Amino acid sequence: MSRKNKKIKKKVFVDTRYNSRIVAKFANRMMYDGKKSISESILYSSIDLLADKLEESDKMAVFYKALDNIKPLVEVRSRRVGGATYQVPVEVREERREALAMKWIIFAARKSSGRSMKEKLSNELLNAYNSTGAAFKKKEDTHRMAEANKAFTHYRW
Amino acid sequence: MVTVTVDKNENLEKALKRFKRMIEKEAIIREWKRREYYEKPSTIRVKKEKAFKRKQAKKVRKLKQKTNR
Amino acid sequence: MEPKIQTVNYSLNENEKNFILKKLEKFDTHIKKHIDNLKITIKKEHELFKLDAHIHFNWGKIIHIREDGKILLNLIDSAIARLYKTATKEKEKKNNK
Amino acid sequence: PCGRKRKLKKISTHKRKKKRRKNRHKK
Amino acid sequence: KRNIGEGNVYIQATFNNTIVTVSDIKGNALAWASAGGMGFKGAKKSTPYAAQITAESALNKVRDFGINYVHVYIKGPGIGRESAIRAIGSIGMTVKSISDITPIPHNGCRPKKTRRV
RNA sequence: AAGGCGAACUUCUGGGUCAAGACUGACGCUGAGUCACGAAAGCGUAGGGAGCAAACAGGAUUAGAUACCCUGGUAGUCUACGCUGUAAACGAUGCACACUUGGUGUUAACUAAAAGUUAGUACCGAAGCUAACGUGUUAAGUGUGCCGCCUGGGGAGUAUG
RNA sequence: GUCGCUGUAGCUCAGUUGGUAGAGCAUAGGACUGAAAAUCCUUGUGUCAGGAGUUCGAUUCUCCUCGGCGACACCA
Repeated sequence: MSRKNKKIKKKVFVDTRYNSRIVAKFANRMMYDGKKSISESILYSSIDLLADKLEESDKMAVFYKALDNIKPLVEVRSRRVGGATYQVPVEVREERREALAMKWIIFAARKSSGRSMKEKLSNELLNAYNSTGAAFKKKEDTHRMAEANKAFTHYRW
Repeated sequence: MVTVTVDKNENLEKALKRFKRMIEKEAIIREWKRREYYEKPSTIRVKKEKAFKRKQAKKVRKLKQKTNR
Repeated sequence: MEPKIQTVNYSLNENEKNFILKKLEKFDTHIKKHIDNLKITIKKEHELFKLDAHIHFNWGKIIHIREDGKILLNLIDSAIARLYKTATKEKEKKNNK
Repeated sequence: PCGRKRKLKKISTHKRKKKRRKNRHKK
Repeated sequence: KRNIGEGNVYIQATFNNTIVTVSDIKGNALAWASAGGMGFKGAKKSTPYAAQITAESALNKVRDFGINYVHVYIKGPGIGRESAIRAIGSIGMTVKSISDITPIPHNGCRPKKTRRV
């Protein structure tokens, strides 16, 4: 209720391999059990494997584009007026965009069938790069579910 | 029969702003929402009673606030 | 779910036990499909009985009722009637649409 | 007024009217 | 394949549905569309967005009747009647007049009774 | 007078208000029985019946729904005549007269009009009154005339006539 | 015996004068409500009854059957 939350930490723009905040955030979302080193190693190895499965030098480029292929635009939030619940569409914010994307890739990769760690996650990452797989399917499902219910778009309060 | 003739160079936006305003100044929509379904003359009279009482209390209230200040 | 009748400092006549059951079949036509548990605690403390009924609803509502009386049959009648009425009231709360 | 007294009168009137309706058409 | 040039567009916008008819100046109907026909159902049928879609679909139905010159007629209290006119404008077909034919009785035909007696 | 009375016109017809503007000269007030009128619903006879709508039917909500909601729908709602004479028929305050500070609107008349008066009609409010709420020149204030009505609650506006 | 026809998703129904295998209901999953409902969304469900021929290829075009049809005429 007392809004305007305190300024986020935001200071962890990982100064290890890329000086990029988005990789750090992805590793953090990856974490189980409180094991940052394990997450960092898995993510680094997996993105390397992706960059040599697509054989480009710049790994930032392919990683970022495979993220942006899943970052959504409009999502469904439920409100209710007059004892009637309506699933109104609403435009997400950019931070929530990265969050939803990373969550979707992570869930699909974890629940997929694979042999090993970076194996599962690199495979899922290139599927996203090629705009196909569970993560992209979920993203497009959310997109056009919101679009199939655009009538209530005038409820944005 | 409320009309708004649209000129050759006139813009659609203000055209239907004029339409909306003179509709509201004919009170067509309020009349229709009033005639949607029947009301006892008793309850018309009573709601007018109560509306005027609310108006009087609100005015006395407003003047009290003005003098209190 | 089926109701849990507990007692403290007292001994259950089978008459009063199946009396309680006979008062509780009122729930399993209307309310049973809406509740998690229904507990009925009897206590005998001051030459009198103290009854605590308790119900949990599937939508997060909790109903409690405490009563005292002198005669177990009368106390059970009043307390179970109050419990059933309050449960009906909450069900209607939610189903009013 | 509290209105309980008016309610009492109302239920009395209903019972009396019901009695008369019951005993109508009887002869 | 015919050319009319002039025409009328009737729009009924009630609390439940929106119906858009495209007709001659004489009034003979060329085509029509409705929110119920546009796939909506339930409360969607009366939102302004559905009114916009219904109207523009109705006009797209009649793109090739050689008309660019319409009189708009409106009745009903529906929320998005302005949206219906706005979409008619957005399609590019120019309007020459906007009217209302909402029937206002002189106190006849006692209306329905209230809800929740 | 109350119930009540709102598209337009005519005919028939009731009542009120003001005045120097003359006449009668207390011819008045109230009124037990009695008589007349009396919303809506209902009844009899004969018409009419668009819309609305008890009863009733179907569809939903619900454990059930003889209801609230939805789709239909017969009386009734309307007209003429003859009955019924009941309402929270209320201002929950009977009628009439003689008096008792003001404020703010409003209707009609007299005045060319303002400005004021008179007869109404609303809000606020001094004193007074009131158990309190409130009332307060349209008293529930100060006085009286006459009529109606009340004497703890239930039984009971019942039983019986 | 004859005439008019059909058989396509679990059901109903399209199917284009030949190059699609789908529409609605239902099934299963996600989301929504407190559940049941109703949206909303995904998702399966085929030698298109069988065979021959026509076509470069055939649910479709023809023909021959299989099973089920509706309707008509005889019935010693």
